[PDB]
Amino acid sequence: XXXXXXXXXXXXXXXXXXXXCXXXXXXXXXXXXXWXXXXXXXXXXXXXXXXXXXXXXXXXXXXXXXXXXXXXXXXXXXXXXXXXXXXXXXXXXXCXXXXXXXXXXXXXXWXXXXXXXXXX
Amino acid sequence: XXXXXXXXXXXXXXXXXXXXXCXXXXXXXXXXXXWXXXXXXXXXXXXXXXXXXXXXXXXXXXXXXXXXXXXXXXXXXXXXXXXCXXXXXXXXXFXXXXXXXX
Amino acid sequence: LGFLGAAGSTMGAASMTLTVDTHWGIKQLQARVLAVEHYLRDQQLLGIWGCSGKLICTTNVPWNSTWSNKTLSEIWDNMTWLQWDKEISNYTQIIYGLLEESQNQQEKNETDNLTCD
Amino acid sequence: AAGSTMGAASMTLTVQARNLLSDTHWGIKQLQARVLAVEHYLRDQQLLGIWGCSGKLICTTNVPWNSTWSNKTLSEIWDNMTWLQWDKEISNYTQIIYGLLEESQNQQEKNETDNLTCD
Amino acid sequence: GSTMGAASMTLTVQARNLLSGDTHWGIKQLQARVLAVEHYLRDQQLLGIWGCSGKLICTTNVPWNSTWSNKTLSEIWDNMTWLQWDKEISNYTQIIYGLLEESQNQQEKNETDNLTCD
Amino acid sequence: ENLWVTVYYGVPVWKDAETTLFCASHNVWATHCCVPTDPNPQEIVLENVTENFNMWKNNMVEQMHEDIISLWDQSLKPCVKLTPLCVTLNCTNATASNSSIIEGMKNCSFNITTELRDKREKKNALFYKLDIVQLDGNSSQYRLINCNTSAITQACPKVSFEPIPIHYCAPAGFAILKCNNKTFTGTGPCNNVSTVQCTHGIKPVVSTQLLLNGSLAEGEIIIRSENITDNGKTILVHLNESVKIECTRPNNKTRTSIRIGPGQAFYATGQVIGDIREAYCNISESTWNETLGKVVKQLRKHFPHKNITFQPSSGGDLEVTTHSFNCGGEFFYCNTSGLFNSTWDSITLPCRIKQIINMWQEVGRAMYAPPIQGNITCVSNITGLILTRDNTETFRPGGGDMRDNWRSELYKYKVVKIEPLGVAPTACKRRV
Amino acid sequence: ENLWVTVYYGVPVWKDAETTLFCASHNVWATHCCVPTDPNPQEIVLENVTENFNMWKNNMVEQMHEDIISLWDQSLKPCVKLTPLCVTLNCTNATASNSSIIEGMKNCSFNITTELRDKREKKNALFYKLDIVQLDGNSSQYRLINCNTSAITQACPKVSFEPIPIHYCAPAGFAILKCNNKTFTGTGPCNNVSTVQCTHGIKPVVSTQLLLNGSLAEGEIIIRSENITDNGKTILVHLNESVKIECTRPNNKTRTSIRIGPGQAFYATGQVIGDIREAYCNISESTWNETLGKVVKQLRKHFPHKNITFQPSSGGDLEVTTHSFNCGGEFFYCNTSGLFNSTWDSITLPCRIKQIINMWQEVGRAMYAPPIQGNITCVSNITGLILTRDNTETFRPGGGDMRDNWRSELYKYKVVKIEPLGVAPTACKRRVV
Amino acid sequence: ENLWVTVYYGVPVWKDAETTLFCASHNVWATHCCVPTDPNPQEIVLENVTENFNMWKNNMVEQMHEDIISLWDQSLKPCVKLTPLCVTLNCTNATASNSSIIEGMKNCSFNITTELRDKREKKNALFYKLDIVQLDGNSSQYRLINCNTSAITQACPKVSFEPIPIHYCAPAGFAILKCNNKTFTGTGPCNNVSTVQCTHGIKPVVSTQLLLNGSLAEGEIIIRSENITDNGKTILVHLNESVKIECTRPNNKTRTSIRIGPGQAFYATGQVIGDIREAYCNISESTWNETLGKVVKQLRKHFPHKNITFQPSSGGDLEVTTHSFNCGGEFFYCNTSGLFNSTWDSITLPCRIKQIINMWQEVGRAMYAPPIQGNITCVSNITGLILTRDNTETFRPGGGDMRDNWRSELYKYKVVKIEPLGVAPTACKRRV
Ligand SMILES: *[C@@H]1O[C@H](CO)[C@@H](O[C@@H]2O[C@H](CO)[C@@H](O[C@@H]3O[C@H](CO)[C@@H](O)[C@H](O)[C@H]3NC(C)=O)[C@H](O)[C@H]2NC(C)=O)[C@H](O)[C@H]1NC(C)=O
Ligand SMILES: *[C@@H]1O[C@H](CO)[C@@H](O[C@@H]2O[C@H](CO)[C@@H](O[C@@H]3O[C@H](CO)[C@@H](O)[C@H](O)[C@H]3NC(C)=O)[C@H](O)[C@H]2NC(C)=O)[C@H](O)[C@H]1NC(C)=O
Ligand SMILES: *[C@@H]1O[C@H](CO)[C@@H](O)[C@H](O)[C@H]1NC(C)=O
Ligand SMILES: *[C@@H]1O[C@H](CO)[C@@H](O)[C@H](O)[C@H]1NC(C)=O
Ligand SMILES: *[C@@H]1O[C@H](CO)[C@@H](O)[C@H](O)[C@H]1NC(C)=O
Ligand SMILES: *[C@@H]1O[C@H](CO)[C@@H](O)[C@H](O)[C@H]1NC(C)=O
Ligand SMILES: *[C@@H]1O[C@H](CO)[C@@H](O)[C@H](O)[C@H]1NC(C)=O
Ligand SMILES: *[C@@H]1O[C@H](CO)[C@@H](O)[C@H](O)[C@H]1NC(C)=O
Repeated sequence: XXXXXXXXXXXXXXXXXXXXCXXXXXXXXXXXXXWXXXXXXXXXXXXXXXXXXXXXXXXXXXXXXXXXXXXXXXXXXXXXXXXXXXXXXXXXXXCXXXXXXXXXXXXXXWXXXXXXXXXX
Repeated sequence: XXXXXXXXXXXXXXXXXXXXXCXXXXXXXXXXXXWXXXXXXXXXXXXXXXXXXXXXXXXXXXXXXXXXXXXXXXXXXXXXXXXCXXXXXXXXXFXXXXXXXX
Repeated sequence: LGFLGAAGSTMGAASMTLTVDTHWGIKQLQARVLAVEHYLRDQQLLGIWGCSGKLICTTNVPWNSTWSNKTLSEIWDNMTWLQWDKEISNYTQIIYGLLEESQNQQEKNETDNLTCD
Repeated sequence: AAGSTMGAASMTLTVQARNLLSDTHWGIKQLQARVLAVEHYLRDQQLLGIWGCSGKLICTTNVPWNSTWSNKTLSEIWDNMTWLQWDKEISNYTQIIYGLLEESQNQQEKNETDNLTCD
Repeated sequence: GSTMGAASMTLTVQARNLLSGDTHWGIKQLQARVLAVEHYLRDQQLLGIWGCSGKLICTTNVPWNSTWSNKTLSEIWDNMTWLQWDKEISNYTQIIYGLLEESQNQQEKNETDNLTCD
Repeated sequence: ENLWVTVYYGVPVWKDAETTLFCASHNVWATHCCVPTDPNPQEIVLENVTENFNMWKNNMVEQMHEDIISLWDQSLKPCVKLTPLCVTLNCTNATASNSSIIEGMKNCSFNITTELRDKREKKNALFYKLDIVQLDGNSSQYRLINCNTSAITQACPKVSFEPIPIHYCAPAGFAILKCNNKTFTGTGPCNNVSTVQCTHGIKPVVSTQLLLNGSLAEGEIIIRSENITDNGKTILVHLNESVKIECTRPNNKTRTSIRIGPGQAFYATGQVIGDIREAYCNISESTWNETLGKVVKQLRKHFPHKNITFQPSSGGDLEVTTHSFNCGGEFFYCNTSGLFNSTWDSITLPCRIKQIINMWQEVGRAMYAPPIQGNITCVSNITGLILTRDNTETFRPGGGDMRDNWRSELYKYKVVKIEPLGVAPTACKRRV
Repeated sequence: ENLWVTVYYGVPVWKDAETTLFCASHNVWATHCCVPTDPNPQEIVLENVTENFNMWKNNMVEQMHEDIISLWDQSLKPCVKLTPLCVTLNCTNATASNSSIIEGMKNCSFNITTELRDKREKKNALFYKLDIVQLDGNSSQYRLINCNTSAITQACPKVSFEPIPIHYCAPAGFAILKCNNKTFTGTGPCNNVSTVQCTHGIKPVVSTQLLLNGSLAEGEIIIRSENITDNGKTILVHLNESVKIECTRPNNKTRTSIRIGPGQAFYATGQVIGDIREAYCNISESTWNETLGKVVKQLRKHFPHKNITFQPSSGGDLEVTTHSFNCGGEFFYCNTSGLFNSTWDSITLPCRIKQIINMWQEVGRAMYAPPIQGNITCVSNITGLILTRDNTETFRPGGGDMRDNWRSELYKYKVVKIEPLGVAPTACKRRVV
Repeated sequence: ENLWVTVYYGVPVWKDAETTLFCASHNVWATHCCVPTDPNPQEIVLENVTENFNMWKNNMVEQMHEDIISLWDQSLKPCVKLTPLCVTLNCTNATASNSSIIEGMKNCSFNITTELRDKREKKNALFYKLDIVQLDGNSSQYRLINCNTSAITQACPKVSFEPIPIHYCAPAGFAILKCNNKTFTGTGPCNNVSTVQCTHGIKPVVSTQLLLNGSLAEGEIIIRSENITDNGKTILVHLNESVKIECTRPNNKTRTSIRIGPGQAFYATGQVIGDIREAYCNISESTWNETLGKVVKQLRKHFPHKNITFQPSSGGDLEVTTHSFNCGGEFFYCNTSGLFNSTWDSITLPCRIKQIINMWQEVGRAMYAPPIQGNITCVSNITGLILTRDNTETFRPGGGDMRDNWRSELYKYKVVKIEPLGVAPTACKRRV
């Protein structure tokens, strides 16, 4: 029923950074986890996903090499470590509940989100 | 397709508005299209469970590739971006933009 | 997931969580005794079926279409364990009886005087 | 089952196992009855464990049979005698055989312990 | 304990003895009998989760940590008594037991993921 | 042969045993024996099983005996004590339906403490002569018969003691074997045995001479004794046909009360309206003679010279010389000498009534039976007789210490302990 | 063939069940519920489940009720009997400085047995009118009110009956499901369910007309009834804000002591020094009006007519006509007619005091509450009301059998048995070597 | 890699534990401790095993005490309460032989309720003045002392409290370790330890200043204390040789019977005839002096300055100023001052008899000891002394709170819990 993105780790272009997210008021395991981010002056789009009910994961082609996704289900937490930030990577990354414990995913809810600098 | 979102279909004069427009191969592929919306400088909230479900503030529908979200007239409260997205083979299709006003 | 965390999950998904003051004196003894009896009853039954120590027992008793005529792609993916238990609440004691007969037949065959082990 | 013959009655070993488990004056009498049933169940299971049989209905072992106990062929006792009759024919001896079963298992456990055959 | 830290070859006597070889009095006697049963079962349950059901000795897949002894095998076996040994490692009992539980869980996750059929 | 020991578990064998049995069923019996019965009880026939049953050594009787006595004590315990009545009573002849012609009753007046401890009140009640003992010669001063030994407890007319069938059930690990031989005499082997978990349900009916409301023999009349030759033994005659008996007290009693403490009250007898014959029992004619006809015919198999004589009980306390029974809560003591009086449309026996009851075999645990208002009629079935024996043979309507009433049905049942382990040789050795 | 039976153990299945819960947490409950609770209890959210709850058929209420009764009797059992204290009492008007002032009490004297059984002494004590009756006529001779029905046991003045939080915990093999729906009305499906081993801490507070020191509703005021349109059912009103009731006894009570046997001391009131008010309660008027108006707003969703009125309770004894509570160990019976007399800074409720308490409906026992020295004040939270109902809709501050007092806390919990063993088909046959 | 965890079961280790031990063997001790003991228990000697024992903290002592208090109280429940006797007593000097010459005895008359609740009778009884308190100033009226605090229960006329050897036995999972060091002082490591199932048979003998009928020390006289230096601790002296003590009451007592209820009676002392000494004890003079000198020799090992004296108990009531014991059915209190009076042929110790016994110092309870008829002699063995120490060291006799009387027998036993599981490193890793 609640989630919050960790403050984004600001970084220079092509530098490493890592995202983290906390879950609350939920099992934070039955539901799948997902990340999406809005670039400045743009709608958000999926960057990565984690099969939180399992150890499987998937990523958008755009960040297939640049970003990780994982669900620390044991800690009611999730993360998305990243490297080689695109200069155009200063997007606000939101956490989302993709639900689909059994079937039929959708982004059911979003965290407030945070953007890392992609320049310094 | 980036939901073929209209740049500003949800942008309207007070008390009346057009349905937000959407179109995608992903919407045609499965009935897994849905709407989400956000106030300026805010995270999105689901606007619909599906293009054809839980359309509580205003009605919504889909027709294979095509999809739309009816406007709640043009209540000031309706002045939020109206993004369209749909499940894909991996991840989902997302609207590039969805400007709104009321 | 924790205890009963998988209760709302499908049967398939849930398979991964199987590893998870005189009157007073009388009441406390009754509670202790029952806890022991329930423990031992499950162990005796798994023992009789010949798979004690396992969370998943593979048996040699065929499934009867009478008990359920649904296929695996429906049972494991389109149902929860609570729903399944209701579906086969009837015949549960039959399945259990057949499992007991099978294990006893197996152990007997194994000690046969002509073809032992 | 008690009315049949050994080896035929062997096909009913499970039904004979599953029926072994389940005002302060009355409350104590009933708790004593429940506790005693548990003690007896566990005593038999522990003993099967000690002999090296454990959670099985039928176990072979490493203790030979001889005439001292009973000079019968398998054809005479199996299918031509009731378990009740057998229990009477080999009454006595039971405590000797039980002692031998334990000793045999102690040696078997010792053989594995001494051999140190591991990964 | 009764001797050196050498393994004893007689283990079954200790085990068989566990199962047993004025209203308030009756309650106290039932409590004593019930507890003897509970203690018996707790040891059996603990062995079961380590994959030791039915055995008087188990080789496991948990390595011994140097922080639990800082001694080699020759400094323990036939050097110490069982009571001395038990005292020396009394601060690691829960650690070792936890590791044994985890090792068995991994072994059981395997097998489950790779069941053998007909 | 090259045979090896094979260990078996779940072997269908047993050993004789005595264990704790439990019951299955405002009534005391229902309250204690609170456990429900199996709506569809099972019975398994054990073909080719021979088992030795011995009713005279059957400990199910002892367990029944102890549970019944224990239940009565627990039931009576949380009730009114009558200690306050151990005062001198001023007893004179009671008025009957007309004038002072009623025998067996006295009108007793006394000074008893009221709810308040600082006041005494003059109260009175009618009492039966059998419950009252005179304090001195030539005197109106009397006391209750119990005050010499113990205080007594009133039975609360809140709880019914009416017998219902009680099913005795074995615990897990145990079973009850039942004898299905219609001519079984109580001590030999039964060649037709079945196994049950619970007994058929025995009504805990209490009587001293004639056994009432039991099950009739499936076969002919069976004479059962531990030793028929030995005089110092009870002979139980189990009838195959019942004899109907009707018992009554055609007099409307008044139930009134005396307060003795804070919610404590004694139930006293007031004026009684009706006859003065008190109680009596009707046994059908040419029914009793026929029944005895059949019984003697069977006794002659042990006593072939005939000369069989039936005499009244030779003597002793009222409780052993009369036929005692509980009729709707009232305790009757019927003469019976009109039945047991012969050498080779109805007959009635006079009956007396008592309120202070020395239960079972012990004086000092006595109960006070409150009066029952209005009149009473009981109907019951005589299902068996208890005889004792003394160039002729004499039988008496003697009796035992309750155990013999229960060991009338618990003769078909035996408790055995299941013993799941055993060994036998096979041709296969264990291998690694 | 295909589709072979496989057995699974550890399966997340449960069934409705009834078991014995254990109690965990000089105090009577602290002594009895000696079992500690988990210092860090967990709650497990069950995602995507729905469960059926029914607070009116919840056996946890019945079980807690029976445990409370057993403890009450166990606690009082090993104490002084007042059975010898039952003689004609010679009573006159109680006084206070300068006049025939104590309108609620009598000066009673009596002849009671002393150290020897052949001697009596004249002793006297103050008694409340509510606990004493006349023996006859218009005489001065009196009896204690219950010394005609049952013995009165004096409570031991060392035992504390102050409610402390109690947690009820399931035994192994059982679990308690909890409903976390903020607007749940006590019956029907709940779509946000979690599993716990122990309940929250519930204080076993005894009261009648008003519910004191309970939990507040998560959402708005909830009206709960087995059948709200049924005039034969009790309506519980669960408030989301407390009222705050302050109540006192502005008197310094002085005790005397009478030996009534070989080691048995009877405690009795000697003198009373104080204001001439037996007792009273302080309720904010504005708070009460706001609270009641909010309750009516919710009642109007079931009874959408402008015909609701609140009336005082119907006739009966002071179990059902008054607001009863235990404050400082003293027993108060307060008149709430000033709270429940309406049509749709503070109000004082006058209160009376009793010492002989027939707590619960079973007249077979009675307790004598020994006098408490000095004065008593307390503050309690009104967390709910108990209403009964019966052209117009009249509500009254009626009440139940004190099960209602516990139902109001236990309504969100259900007990289930865990059934970890079960079977299903699979495409795998046992391989026997 | 090497060094792997191996699990073992049956490892011979244990932990100190506090558990409930069971008791095993008309007599209360025999009735309760119905469980028989092993006639041939073994002592399993543990080679090279050192165990720390502590007599002063031994939980077995507390268990024995609780069992004794509980049994004692339970045995008195089903018997007459003497509450009805708490009436004013009119007392004079009792007579026997040559008139009013019986010191210590009073002839008291009183009004007692008889069997009927509406009648009172005047009865006489003979009492010891030790149990009676004068009422209302220096007058002729008296009271039984218990009536001031509690009701007194009469000891049951058919119940024997005679001590029998009692064995304490471990429950399964537990064992008792026994210290076999002949010079063990009660605390610290014992280097010769054996394991047993049951303790030896210890009689539950009750006494104060002198410990009677225990086991004698194996070695020389042992002085045992929690802290020898501390004057606040009890010093137990365990002798290696016994001293014979012969206690007698050369008087022929007869009793009467006063019924005080429906089946209850008091059993008041009637009359006394005989040698009016009211009991004394005979202890040999040379035996005592040698015994005490040997004790002093051992005390000098703790008190090397050789300046020791023995003085009589300093004060308090008879339970602490005298030697008390139960001889047959009578409770004796002896002066002992004839023994504990010295600085470093027989001695007669005068004694007195009481009937009101504040057993175990319960206060809220008391027992009445019925008189035993005829004359009595008891011969006991003094096996130990209880001393309290306080330039010259002063030792005075005086007992403890009863626990000290059982520590002297239980000092060598300890209860431990068996813990079969443990781990150790090995070279082996588990095979697949
Ligand atoms: C279904 O039931 C759940 C309980 O089983 C509810 O979960 C609770 O939600 C609360 C928020 O709504 C959480 O409070 C927050 O907890 C975090 C730490 O976990 C704190 O940092 C926050 O400050 C605190 N919030 C506030 C305002 O202080 C509870 O912790 C959480 N409980 C559990 C067991 O997780 C679900 O909300 C409920 N869902 C629905 C739809 O009703
Ligand atoms: C050995 O004991 C057995 C009991 O343990 C006896 O078996 C009983 O025989 C009865 C007939 O004599 C059966 O009654 C019939 O039951 C059927 C249903 O099973 C009903 O439809 C019939 O109406 C009923 N017959 C009548 C006249 O009412 C009993 O059911 C049967 N009991 C059991 C448990 O099988 C054996 O007969 C007896 N052997 C000998 C030689 O006496
Ligand atoms: C009893 O013996 C007969 C052969 O005489 C056999 O057919 C029958 O099956 C046996 N009964 C049982 C229970 O085995
Ligand atoms: C008993 O005596 C009382 C005396 O008042 C009298 O009223 C009552 O009628 C008498 N009863 C009988 C049956 O004689
Ligand atoms: C008790 O008696 C005294 C006698 O002086 C009197 O002053 C007091 O008021 C009396 N109190 C009661 C309660 O009767
Ligand atoms: C005392 O006795 C009765 C007992 O039921 C009680 O109801 C009543 O109130 C009291 N007596 C009267 C009539 O006042
Ligand atoms: C007590 O006094 C009475 C007086 O009648 C006398 O008969 C009795 O013998 C005396 N008893 C004793 C022990 O002095
Ligand atoms: C004392 O009592 C004994 C009891 O056996 C009796 O033999 C003896 O004669 C009595 N002595 C006197 C003086 O009566």
